[PDB]
Amino acid sequence: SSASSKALDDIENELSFHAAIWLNAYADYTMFLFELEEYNDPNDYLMHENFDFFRGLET
Amino acid sequence: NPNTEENTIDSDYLAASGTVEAEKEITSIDDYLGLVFAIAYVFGVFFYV
Amino acid sequence: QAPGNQDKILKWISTLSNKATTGESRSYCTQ
Amino acid sequence: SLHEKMQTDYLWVKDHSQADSWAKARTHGYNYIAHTVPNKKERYEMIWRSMGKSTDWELEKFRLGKK
Amino acid sequence: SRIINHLRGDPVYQDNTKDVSLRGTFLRGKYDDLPTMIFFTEACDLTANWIPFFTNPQYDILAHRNVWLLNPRNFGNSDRHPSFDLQEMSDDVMRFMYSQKISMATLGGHGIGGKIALAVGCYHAERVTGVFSIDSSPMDQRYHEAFKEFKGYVNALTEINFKTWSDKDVKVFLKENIKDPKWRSIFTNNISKNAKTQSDSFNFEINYLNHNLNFNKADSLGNWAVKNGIYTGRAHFIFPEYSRWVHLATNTLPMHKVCARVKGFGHDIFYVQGDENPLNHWVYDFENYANVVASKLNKFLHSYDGVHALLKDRTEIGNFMIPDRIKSRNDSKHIYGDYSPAHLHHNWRFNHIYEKHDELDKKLN
Amino acid sequence: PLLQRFYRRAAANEIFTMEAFYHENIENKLRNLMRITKGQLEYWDIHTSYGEIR
Amino acid sequence: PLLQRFYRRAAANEIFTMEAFYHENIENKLRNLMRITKGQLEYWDIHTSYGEIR
Amino acid sequence: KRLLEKLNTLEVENILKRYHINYTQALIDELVDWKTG
Amino acid sequence: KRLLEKLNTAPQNLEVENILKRYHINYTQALIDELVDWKTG
Ligand SMILES: CCCCCCCCCCCCCCCCCC(=O)OC[C@H](COP(=O)([O-])OCC(O)COP(=O)([O-])OC[C@@H](COC(=O)CCCCCCCCCCCCCCCCC)OC(=O)CCCCCCCCCCCCCCCCC)OC(=O)CCCCCCCCCCCCCCCCC
Ligand SMILES: CCCCCCCCCCCCCCCCCC(=O)OC[C@H](COP(=O)([O-])OCC(O)COP(=O)([O-])OC[C@@H](COC(=O)CCCCCCCCCCCCCCCCC)OC(=O)CCCCCCCCCCCCCCCCC)OC(=O)CCCCCCCCCCCCCCCCC
Repeated sequence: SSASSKALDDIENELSFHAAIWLNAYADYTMFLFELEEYNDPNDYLMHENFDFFRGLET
Repeated sequence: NPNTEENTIDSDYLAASGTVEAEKEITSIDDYLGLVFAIAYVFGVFFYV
Repeated sequence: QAPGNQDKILKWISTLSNKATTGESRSYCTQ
Repeated sequence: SLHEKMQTDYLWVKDHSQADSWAKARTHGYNYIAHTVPNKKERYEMIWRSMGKSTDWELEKFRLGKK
Repeated sequence: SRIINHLRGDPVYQDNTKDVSLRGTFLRGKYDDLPTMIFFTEACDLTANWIPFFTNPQYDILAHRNVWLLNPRNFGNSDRHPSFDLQEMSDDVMRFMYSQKISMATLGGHGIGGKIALAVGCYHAERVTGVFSIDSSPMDQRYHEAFKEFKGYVNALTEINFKTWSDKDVKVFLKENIKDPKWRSIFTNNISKNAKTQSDSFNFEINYLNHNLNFNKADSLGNWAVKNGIYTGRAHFIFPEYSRWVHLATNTLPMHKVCARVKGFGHDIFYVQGDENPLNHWVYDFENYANVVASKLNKFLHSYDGVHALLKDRTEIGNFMIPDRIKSRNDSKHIYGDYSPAHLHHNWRFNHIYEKHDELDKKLN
Repeated sequence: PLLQRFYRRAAANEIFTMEAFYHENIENKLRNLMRITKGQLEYWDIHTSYGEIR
Repeated sequence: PLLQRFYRRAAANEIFTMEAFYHENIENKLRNLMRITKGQLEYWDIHTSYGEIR
Repeated sequence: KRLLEKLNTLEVENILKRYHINYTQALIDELVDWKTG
Repeated sequence: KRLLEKLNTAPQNLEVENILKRYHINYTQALIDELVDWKTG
């Protein structure tokens, strides 16, 4: 229980960073659907207010 | 709303139908586009522009 | 002790083996 | 009734043209469009649907065909 | 067990239209205090069929509101009365809401159910937050082909006599007389055997229903009368692209004609992309149709339902001020100006949340 | 007929309809990206049980 | 306000509804007259069986 | 195949169909046995 | 009347779930609750 092995530590740290990569992507998709709840009727927003939701299009 | 206001619909699609003709390879559209506007007021008299 | 103490251990190995695609991975799964 | 056909023709006119007898020339509704009615966009959608059913949703046939 | 709770009772034939009680299934929400939703199933159609739609984690509708899957009079387990007047059938719901201590509710319906939902908002608008109608319109459908089949099938069902007819005689009768698979399955499951196996009968009143449909007059369920009036509140309509009940060409105008706040196509009226299939009426069966209805339903409940007319969305609550009409308030020393309209709690009448929060506010000061 | 102006209305009406279903179409695009993301996270769930199996 | 002309619309709009529901209103009046008629015809069904009972 | 084509022309069943879940005959047997057992 | 007025006002879930596991079929609490209610009925 204290010390497992050498090779196990190699993948213990590999699969952790691997999961952190895909947990960051899982959070991206999740937080988008969370912010998307405030967006409704794209056709009823003003031009410059819609561009503020999609920050970066003006740039 | 560019999808419900026909005034911007007509102008946006019309402008896109002209700039796309640069693929005909006449010359730099950035040069002769100003002549198109002046030439329209020669022949546009037929349409009261 | 004898009964049911190995059922969970069989699911872990089954999923681990199903994820294996290359022959080399299949070999280590058998080991 | 007995005098129905003879009388009904006497009161009103029918349309004599056979413009719709020709199939391909039948209009999809893009000639006289209603612009201000509240169902404006629902009318355009039915025009789009009719244009697609006529071409199996290959509108390249409509572009090459005669309007 | 817990999430699914349907009160149990026996239908009672009533001579007075006011002594009519409604019965149906109740689906509890995930969270403690949520507004309530009242949903009417298609005529002669089972409430259970809508359970998987409202109890799907992917949709997660119960996360928003508590659902009352309620049966109208002469349908399912609710009481029976020959009249189908939408004004009478609407008062039935108001008594149900009173007996269950519901101040105001969200109303929904499928097909003819959509009509029933909208009638309540037309007769009782101050107590309805919104309406969500699925493959229905406030319109006369007596001459729609889809209605004729239903009107025709119900008439055929009057020929069977359960006392003399055997179980096999029934199955043969349905297959030959009923061509539609779904209607056939709906009617079979509506047959029930009373206690002591005295005899089998339909859960819905076949006699009272056929007279309403066969007569084919203003009181017919296919008809929508001018007497029903106008709905003043939030309304969203969702129907298939190719639907036998609501044709996109002209059957959308009644929505503007009957619902004052309906903005139009793309805002309050949508069509689901689909093929021509007579079974598209039953969206809950096909995932593609249901996924769109649920998303649109969750959007109506979250942002549009129970929102003041002049406000765009729920986001504008507390930040958009509505203009006031002059000489509209009793106070004479009042400087007229813009105000944010009051939005109340969904059950403020049968609770004391306002009395409680008033005390907490005093403790601050 | 000279339907040039009509083609501009029909294209706007179709785009207007797509904007109305922006939420539905993008959420369907992510349901596939989440399925791929969840599939890669199945490996970390397997390694966590290795200590219990050993 | 001088609502005289409005009172003439409300009544006409109400009569418009009574005419649309003429078939239902009259059909309900006969449902009670038919009940009285069916009740009097029960005396003939009893006499037709007396010869068999005897 | 010929004779089969010529011949061609339960509460657990209904509940599962409502959820549009494909059910095998074996599963139906166990659920029925589970209730009776 | 007084007493009448006063009267007026888990394991099965696991059993069914295990069965659904063996067939690797999608299961929801609503379905399990109904099947559990179907067993009692
Ligand atoms: C290659 C270019 C040729 C240009 C020739 C010169 C101008 C036209 C002369 C002929 C007049 C008839 C015109 C018919 C075509 C209409 C084209 C059109 O208007 O554009 C619509 C079109 C979009 O609208 P659409 O509704 O989709 O078009 C489909 C049609 O409406 C309808 O769709 P459709 O599919 O059903 O029709 C297809 C189209 C196919 O057309 C072709 O394929 C062209 C064929 C080759 C050219 C033949 C004409 C050559 C003329 C040169 C000789 C001229 C002699 C003059 C004197 C000497 C000249 C030096 O038309 C035909 O089918 C023609 C068949 C004729 C049937 C004849 C039956 C017998 C009738 C007998 C009585 C005739 C009386 C007529 C009354 C007088 C006419 C006004 O716009 C564009 O194409 C944009 C791109 C530009 C196209 C290239 C330029 C062509 C000229 C158009 C004007 C451009 C203006 C640019 C500015 C825009 C505003 C800012
Ligand atoms: C017995 C006959 C009496 C005759 C009196 C002589 C005429 C007096 C004229 C005074 C001007 C206002 C008149 C108001 C009555 C209008 C009734 C009407 O026009 O018919 C609508 C009526 C139905 O329409 P409705 O809308 O349902 O009626 C209710 C009202 O709309 C609204 O309903 P409501 O419930 O709100 O009101 C009930 C109605 C009850 O009326 C009565 O019971 C009559 C009681 C006796 C007369 C009391 C008012 C006398 C005028 C006082 C003026 C005070 C000036 C102070 C000046 C101070 C500054 C120096 O009006 C009143 O209560 C009057 C109270 C006055 C309070 C004043 C408050 C302070 C204002 C101070 C500002 C001063 C500005 C003055 C500028 C000039 C005036 C604009 O039609 C009929 O019923 C037909 C039967 C007619 C009855 C007999 C004839 C009576 C005369 C009516 C005109 C001729 C009708 C036939 C025409 C044929 C054409 C084909």
